[PDB]
Amino acid sequence: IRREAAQMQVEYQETQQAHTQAQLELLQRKFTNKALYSWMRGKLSAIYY
Amino acid sequence: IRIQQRTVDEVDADIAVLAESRRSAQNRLEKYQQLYDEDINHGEQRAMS
Repeated sequence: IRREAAQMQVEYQETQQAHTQAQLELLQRKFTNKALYSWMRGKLSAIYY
Repeated sequence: IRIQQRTVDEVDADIAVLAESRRSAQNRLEKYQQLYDEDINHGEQRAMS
């Protein structure tokens, strides 16, 4: 029974790893992602200059 | 919840281990009590006389 609980803990850790994968992917498919920010301040910096 | 449920089952199994331990201890209690009460049996008393 203790072995079963330890095995479930391994599955719990694997689930947490996949959760952070989804968080990072959602951050990249965001509308206000890194690419959008990079081009906006790039355009505005040239205008400001 | 599933992991914590297994923890409850583990201490239930530990109660079963304790029950088996008590069964052996009780048997020793009855065996030695019967020996103590009987003391010197008829064969031993016959030899002494």
